[PDB]
Amino acid sequence: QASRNANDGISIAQTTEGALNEINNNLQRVRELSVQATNGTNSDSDLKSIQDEIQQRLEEIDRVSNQTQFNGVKVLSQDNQMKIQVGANDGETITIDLQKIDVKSLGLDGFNVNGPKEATVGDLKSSFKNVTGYDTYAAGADKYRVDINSGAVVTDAVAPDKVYVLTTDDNESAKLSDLEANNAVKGESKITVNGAEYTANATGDKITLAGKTMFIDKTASGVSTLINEDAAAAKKSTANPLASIDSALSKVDAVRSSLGAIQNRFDSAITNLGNTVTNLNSAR
Amino acid sequence: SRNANDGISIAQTTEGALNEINNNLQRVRELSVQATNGTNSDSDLKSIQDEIQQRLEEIDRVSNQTQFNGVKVLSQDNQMKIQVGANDGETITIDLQKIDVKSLGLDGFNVNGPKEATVGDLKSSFKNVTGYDTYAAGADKYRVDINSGAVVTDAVAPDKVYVNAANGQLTTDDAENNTKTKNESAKLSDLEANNAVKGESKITVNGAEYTANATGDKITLAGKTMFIDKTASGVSTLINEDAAAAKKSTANPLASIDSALSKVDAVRSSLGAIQNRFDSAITNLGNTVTNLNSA
Amino acid sequence: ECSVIGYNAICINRGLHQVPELPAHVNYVDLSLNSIAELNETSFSRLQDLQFLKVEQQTPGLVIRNNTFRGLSSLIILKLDYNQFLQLETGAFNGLANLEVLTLTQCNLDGAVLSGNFFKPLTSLEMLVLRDNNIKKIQPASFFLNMRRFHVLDLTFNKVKSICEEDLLNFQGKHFTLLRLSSITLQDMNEYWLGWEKCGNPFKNTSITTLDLSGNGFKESMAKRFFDAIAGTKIQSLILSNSYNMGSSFGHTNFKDPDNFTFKGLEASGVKTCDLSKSKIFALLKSVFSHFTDLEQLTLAQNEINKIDDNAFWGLTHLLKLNLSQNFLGSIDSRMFENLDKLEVLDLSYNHIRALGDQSFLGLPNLKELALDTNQLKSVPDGIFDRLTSLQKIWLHTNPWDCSCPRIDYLSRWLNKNSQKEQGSAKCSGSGKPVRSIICP
Amino acid sequence: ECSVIGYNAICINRGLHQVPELPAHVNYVDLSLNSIAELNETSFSRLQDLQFLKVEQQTPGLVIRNNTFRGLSSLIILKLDYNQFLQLETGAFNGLANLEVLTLTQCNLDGAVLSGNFFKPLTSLEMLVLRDNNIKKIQPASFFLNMRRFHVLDLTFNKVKSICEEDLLNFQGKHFTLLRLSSITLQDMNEYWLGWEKCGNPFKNTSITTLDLSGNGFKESMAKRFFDAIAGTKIQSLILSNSYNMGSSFGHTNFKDPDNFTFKGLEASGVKTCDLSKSKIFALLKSVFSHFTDLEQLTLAQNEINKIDDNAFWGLTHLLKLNLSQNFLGSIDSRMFENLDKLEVLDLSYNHIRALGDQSFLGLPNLKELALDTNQLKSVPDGIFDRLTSLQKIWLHTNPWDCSCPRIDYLSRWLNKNSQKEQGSAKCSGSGKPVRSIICP
Ligand SMILES: *[C@@H]1O[C@H](CO)[C@@H](O[C@@H]2O[C@H](CO)[C@@H](O)[C@H](O)[C@H]2NC(C)=O)[C@H](O)[C@H]1NC(C)=O
Ligand SMILES: *[C@@H]1O[C@H](CO)[C@@H](O[C@@H]2O[C@H](CO)[C@@H](O)[C@H](O)[C@H]2NC(C)=O)[C@H](O)[C@H]1NC(C)=O
Ligand SMILES: *[C@@H]1O[C@H](CO)[C@@H](O[C@@H]2O[C@H](CO)[C@@H](O)[C@H](O)[C@H]2NC(C)=O)[C@H](O)[C@H]1NC(C)=O
Ligand SMILES: *[C@@H]1O[C@H](CO)[C@@H](O[C@@H]2O[C@H](CO)[C@@H](O)[C@H](O)[C@H]2NC(C)=O)[C@H](O)[C@H]1NC(C)=O
Ligand SMILES: *[C@@H]1O[C@H](CO)[C@@H](O)[C@H](O)[C@H]1NC(C)=O
Ligand SMILES: *[C@@H]1O[C@H](CO)[C@@H](O)[C@H](O)[C@H]1NC(C)=O
Ligand SMILES: *[C@@H]1O[C@H](CO)[C@@H](O)[C@H](O)[C@H]1NC(C)=O
Repeated sequence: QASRNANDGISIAQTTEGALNEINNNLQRVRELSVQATNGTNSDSDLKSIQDEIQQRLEEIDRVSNQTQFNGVKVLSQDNQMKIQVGANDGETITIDLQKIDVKSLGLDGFNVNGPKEATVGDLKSSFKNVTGYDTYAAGADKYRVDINSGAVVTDAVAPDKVYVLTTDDNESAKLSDLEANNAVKGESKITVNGAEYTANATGDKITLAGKTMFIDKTASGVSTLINEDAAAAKKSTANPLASIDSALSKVDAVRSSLGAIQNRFDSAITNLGNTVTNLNSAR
Repeated sequence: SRNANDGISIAQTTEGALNEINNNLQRVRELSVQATNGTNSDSDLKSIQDEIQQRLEEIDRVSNQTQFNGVKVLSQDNQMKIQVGANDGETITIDLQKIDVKSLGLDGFNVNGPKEATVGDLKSSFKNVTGYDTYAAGADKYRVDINSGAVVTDAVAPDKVYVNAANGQLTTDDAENNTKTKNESAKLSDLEANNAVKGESKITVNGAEYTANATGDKITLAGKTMFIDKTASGVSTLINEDAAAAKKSTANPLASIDSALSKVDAVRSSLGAIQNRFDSAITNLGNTVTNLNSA
Repeated sequence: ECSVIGYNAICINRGLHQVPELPAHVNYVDLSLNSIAELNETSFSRLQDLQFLKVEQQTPGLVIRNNTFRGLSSLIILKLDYNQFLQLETGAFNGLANLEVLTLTQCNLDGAVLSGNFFKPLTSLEMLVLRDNNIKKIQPASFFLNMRRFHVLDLTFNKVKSICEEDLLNFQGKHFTLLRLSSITLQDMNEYWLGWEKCGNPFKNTSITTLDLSGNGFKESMAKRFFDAIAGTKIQSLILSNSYNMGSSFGHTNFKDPDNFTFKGLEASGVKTCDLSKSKIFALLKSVFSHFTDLEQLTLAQNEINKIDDNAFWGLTHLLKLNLSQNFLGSIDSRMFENLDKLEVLDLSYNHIRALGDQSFLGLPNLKELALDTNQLKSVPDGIFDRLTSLQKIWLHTNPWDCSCPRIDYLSRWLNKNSQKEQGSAKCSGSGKPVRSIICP
Repeated sequence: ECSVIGYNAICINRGLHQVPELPAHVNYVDLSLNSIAELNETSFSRLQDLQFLKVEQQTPGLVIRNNTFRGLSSLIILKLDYNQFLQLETGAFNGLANLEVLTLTQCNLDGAVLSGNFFKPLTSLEMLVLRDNNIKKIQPASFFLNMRRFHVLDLTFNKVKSICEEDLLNFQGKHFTLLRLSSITLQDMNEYWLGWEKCGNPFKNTSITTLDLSGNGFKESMAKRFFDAIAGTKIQSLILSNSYNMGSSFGHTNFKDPDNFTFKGLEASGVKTCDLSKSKIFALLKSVFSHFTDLEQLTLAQNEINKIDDNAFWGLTHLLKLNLSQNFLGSIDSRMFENLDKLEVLDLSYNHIRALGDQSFLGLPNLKELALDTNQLKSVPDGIFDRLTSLQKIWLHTNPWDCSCPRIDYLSRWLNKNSQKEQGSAKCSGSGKPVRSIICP
């Protein structure tokens, strides 16, 4: 059982290699889908279609991981160091380094591209009708509001007063270019969506309701709605999707490389027993 | 009884194929009822039409492939004489008919053509939609802006319109004298209160003035009806009634399908009567009795 | 003219314009395909022992006058089919107290044939076939309540826009062995109909052995409302084949596949057999069959099934037989057949199955018969059939088996050890010789 | 320690830390799987007649010093694969003017190996294998212009973000019999890349017998731009198998199937063979192959093809061989194969074909080989094969043939008359005996 086991060592290595390639192609397709989700112009309906295809490809990965076997051995199901005895005299073992490779172990559980995202002000006006409110500004002690859409500048008061070119005194109407001329500092925005005042940081980056970070949930059929961090938690779309797939990709690639080195090892062990020469032509 | 048996096979072959066609037509009909009565996005109508197209193509394929011993039973109006009697007089004629998409009146049958534009549909499928409604209070003509709802006079240089502090009347005066109390800005409800009559709208869409009727359901450019069309990608565009007619959704889609349906059904009935004829001619030769149980 | 042999007078297609003189002992008469324009009291004077009478397909326009069959008290079967524009006087069936079977297929009859008194004399009627007429509304007259043996009605091919509670009032209390309402369309009974409330339960206080509703479309939303409307109706065997509107079909999402609510109205019906073949179903959704708790046989053959969701068969505790033949299944895994613990027969032939999962038949310990023929299997996983210890019959032929050793080892040994279970004979692709004959070293 | 038989020294896995004394007449030496840490000038002093040398997979870190192979002027093939972290001094290959083949698979080499002078001495080099390294950018040094016999390069498994005109400047003028750029990904070369203009034509003034671009995704929009970029390049044989991004796949419309523009850049390439298998293509759109006017062989095997639009093969005037095996075709009709008048070989095996149209093979007078095996055909229309007078081989087996008479008559008579044509043996479903053996009365 010297060249017999080495031959089995080869078959195991080929079975795993083929399965890894199926998985690698699925991951690379998932990657390209994700690149399309990010860089394409994509309706709400498009992102759902993309995710439906991603889910199916992730599911194809788990199936490959669960079904691929050679002689009882599920080559992608468990970290397993298979010792194959390659030499008659009992010292020659070559170890196949098998690794658990599935959706969970690749870090792709819940990987998605259509889930709720942190809300931006841009995203508020881009997905909701009747988005109203104002940015705030401050030139020292004096406090200003600037209405989004109209660009009118008013005093940041209880009952607010018109500002003119900076003076409240009746002189053309004040606008944002006069505010930055006064070295004014953009503060927090106040934005009402569907009749609820939300607060936004200077940069439109983060949006809060009583201190809770807000997410925009998107349905396939175009309608969007706002929800908190806690309710978004389990379903939010994946941060750094490309990095997640690339991580999975290099994990799959490292097993693939190793297999290549182990097959070369087996090939040599077989040629060493047979005393086999490759021929100049056969080498070409 | 050999030819009468072939007569039966031809009739069964045609009946089977007609049933396939009938089921497809009925499915097309239900798709159409969904297109008309469902709440259907532009994208939904296209999906429905893609399915209708595939069913119409399944009809033509059945029409083209179905055959018994060389004979393409749905391809041509053909009166097949089958000789049912030894002595040469007994012929029974199968009345075969050309049945395919073209002959059923369904060429170009579609459900995703462009629809007449409406005010509602404009402000639902375009941006930067400006314009106003016109009201008439006897002699005086008014404009009610949309989005702001502001009430102005229908003139070249339009005056702002206010509401009389005592009477409730419409006026161009800022205020009223005393013995000045400000007049509030006029609103739609003030025209309604004052018995004004809704006239035609002037709706500007992507920089082009369109005239809408009082009810807002008929839109015209230079006295021609406007239809809104959408690209595959989903960009709304406004077209005229003549460039619309080519790509029109089929008028009376239900009646078109029912026509097809009754044409398919008439051949089906005829076949049933002709198979009963063949059945009797075979039993007449064999001298066969049906048994009470077997009945 | 007629051929009289034994008790039978065959008078088919003899150019008769009247009923001929026949020997008075005949008990069977066939007068089909003649030119009898009118039947009346004098027509069948002679023929007392007559049990079976057919007067089918006369020249168009046949008139049947009052008392035509009077004195024919032995008549059991009367066939009057294909008489185009049949005219019945209202006492046309006088004297037929003993008649069991009446057929009037394609006679251009309208609904008045049921609502009028034409069938009032037929107190012993068992079986009434009214196929392919112009009955638009099914409205049995009140005398139907007194027809204690009436149990078969065939209305196939009539264009019936709706069937409602008030229509069928006079069938309440009846048990039907067969109620055949096939290809009637029920076109009005859709999801946009304003009539559902007033329609109530058409089968109130009625029970049915076989309810044939094949060829009626049964869009999912129609099926749900129609089965909601007839909730509680005892039905032993339900036939919904050619529900051409039911499935979403392969490639489209305009219509919905049936889901866990679609058949809720059949909760309490006691359904033992259900036929849903040829209905364009593409996905078996979770719990779609969950209300069929008495179901023993289910055919889903010749649909477009490509996808079976987890728990698609939840609730089918009594299911003995599942037919998935002629569908579009590409592979099988263990989740597909969960909850089918009592299953005895599974037909998966004529799919496109390219792979079986490791544990495909895990939740089928009582399987007796397994059909996997006519698919596209190159191989099975080792041990796939080991847990099937009640297996009696397996079909594996017409698949491209790869007889490479060792890939083929388990199957070839298995087939050799279990040779009396194999139906037909699986062949190696390439050599074409039996899988069972391969011996791997 | 080594086994010397004939002219061959097998010194595999012998615990060698240096090159052993070998008989000086050996022309073939294999020193793989030893612990030689370092090769230098004294290593191969003895071995003049040496033609073939393998020193694969030493313990990690093998150092090759300047002038290691100097004096080995008969050396034709040098294999140094799987030396992890291989360290080559820059004159490591001095003396190898006669070397034809060098392999350095999986040696952790970066692009410096091509841009440095490591290969300068290799004036006779024909074949260079650099698979599975860390070459990120293909940048051959200028001396490559003087390598007149260099015609094979294999770069499989290097992650190459892009290949551009300026990268490959020093291969301009070269004719490659084989350029294997398989599984390099070319990840940057997508439709959102700002790099296309500057990228120019990587194959400018270069021609190729076999261009292997398999395993690289080739989304439709990438394919279009890549082939736009390389427009004009003479390519005899194009390999795009495992373009896992190319087709839309069955069930989805996120990605596009290739269309009439996808392969326009190959207008003037003279392509004779094109492999597009395993690329998830679902529909063959009209004129998709229209620019392949010289095409002789086309494989679309193992795609997801379910739909072939009219004129899908328009412009394939020279096409001799079409492979549609392992796809999802459900039926065939005459429109599918229009414009294939020269076709000699059509492989439709391993689909899901349930029906052949009346005239499926009408526009295929020259067909010599026809494969319909492993489908799901119950029958064929009468006369289906009659116009196929050039037919030499037909495959019909592993289909559920219905041997009913007379349905089977034409096929059984045809098979019996043409038995030398049939490859394998079509069987009756049911009986399992040969179709050719049925005689219909
Ligand atoms: C029609 O309704 C009657 C009355 O409710 C049913 O008869 C009863 O059936 C129950 C069993 O469910 C018996 O326990 C009662 O004894 C029956 N009532 C009478 C008055 O006998 C009847 O079976 C229903 N008919 C059909 C066909 O469903
Ligand atoms: C599953 O259903 C299929 C399709 O309905 C059955 O095949 C039919 O069976 C009837 C009755 O024996 C035959 O007359 C038909 O010719 C068959 N149709 C076809 C298309 O073959 C099949 O028998 C069922 N499977 C089982 C195990 O009962
Ligand atoms: C690369 O470029 C040169 C010069 O443009 C090509 O040589 C020419 O080839 C044509 C045939 O198309 C001849 O008619 C000219 O006489 C050639 N010019 C010279 C200077 O020889 C050359 O063959 C090209 N090489 C490749 C591989 O495409
Ligand atoms: C059509 O292509 C298929 C798929 O590539 C060919 O089948 C393969 O042929 C290779 C090379 O001989 C074999 O090593 C593979 O095992 C085959 N693959 C499968 C999945 O069977 C097929 O031969 C081609 N058809 C023709 C007529 O050449
Ligand atoms: C019966 O039928 C014959 C038609 O041949 C007719 O002459 C006769 O008047 C009919 N008798 C009655 C009572 O209607
Ligand atoms: C036939 O019989 C009914 C029932 O007695 C009677 O009322 C009717 O008018 C009769 N019709 C004719 C045409 O004699
Ligand atoms: C090897 O050869 C080159 C050319 O003579 C020389 O310049 C280089 O640095 C040498 N390397 C060593 C390590 O001596």
